[PDB]
Amino acid sequence: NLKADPEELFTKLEKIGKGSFGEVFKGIDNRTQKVVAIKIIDLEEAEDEIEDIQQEITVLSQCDSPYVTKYYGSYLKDTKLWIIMEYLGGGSALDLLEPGPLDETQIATILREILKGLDYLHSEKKIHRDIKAANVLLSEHGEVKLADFGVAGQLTDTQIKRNTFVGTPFWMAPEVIKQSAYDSKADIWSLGITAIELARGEPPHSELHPMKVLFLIPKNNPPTLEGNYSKPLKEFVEACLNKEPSFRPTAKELLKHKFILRNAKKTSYLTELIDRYKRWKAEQS
Ligand SMILES: CCS(=O)(=O)Nc1ccc2c(c1)[C@H](/C(=N/c1ccc(CN3CCCCC3)cc1)c1ccccc1)C(=O)N2
Repeated sequence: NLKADPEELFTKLEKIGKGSFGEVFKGIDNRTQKVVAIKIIDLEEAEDEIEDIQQEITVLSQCDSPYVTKYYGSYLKDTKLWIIMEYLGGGSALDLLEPGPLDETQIATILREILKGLDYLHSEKKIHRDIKAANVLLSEHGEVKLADFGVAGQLTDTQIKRNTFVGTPFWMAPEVIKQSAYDSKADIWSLGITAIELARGEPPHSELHPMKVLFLIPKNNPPTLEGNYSKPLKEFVEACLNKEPSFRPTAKELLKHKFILRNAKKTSYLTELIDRYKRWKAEQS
């Protein structure tokens, strides 16, 4: 269902970031005057990644959730592909970490929304496979959505597990690194690492070369959250970071976790985090 002549319907504005496969631009929907995001891919240089580009479009087109970046369509224009998506003016959760530590209400609120996205994807038999703070995007008013579906996996009636080596090493589950038959529980491990990332600012082993962590993650005991954090947050992380995937809770189960129930609050409060970043960035030299 590829479409054509995107500039009849959309206006391309300035670059707002680097994405997977290409650059992302702000844009305007000329029908509504709402702002959109436009990922532009040069298909002439897209030798090999073409399969992942195709997967991103396919997965996006099949999702309809408030917790997954909305998809407006894909348009061909010369050698370039325009992937038109929901605009999220708060940028990534990773960027919002830069000014300093989050508090546990912020951590819980963000994790809750990520969990609602994972619950949706997993119920659709989709596995994100690159869960990390960089792929968690916020609206300017604090709504949270999962993004970047280029390496997402799809389970079917004839394929009940995946085994592809994909993801970002520090966040990868041990069974993904070993390329065992795995499923949505791999996302739950990555969620645990992301919880540490949100709490401490960086995932475990962040100082090391990624090739080193590829042997450390299966070799070592799972990471734990160290430092002055509430018992339920430490236990949330521990529950996610089990070497045995079948012992990890589902996203649905984690939405009932004491840490989430006690600490998550209205998403609109996350606007404070966006304002904190704007202030920080404006002062930055
Ligand atoms: C996983 C990131 S991706 O592969 O570029 N895909 C993607 C999909 C949908 C999107 C986006 C990316 C954006 C997207 N939006 C965005 C990025 C950066 C800003 C600017 N910041 C915003 C926060 C206050 C200070 C300035 C505003 C919006 C984006 C682009 C590139 C990297 C991370 C986030 C968006 O609004 N919608």
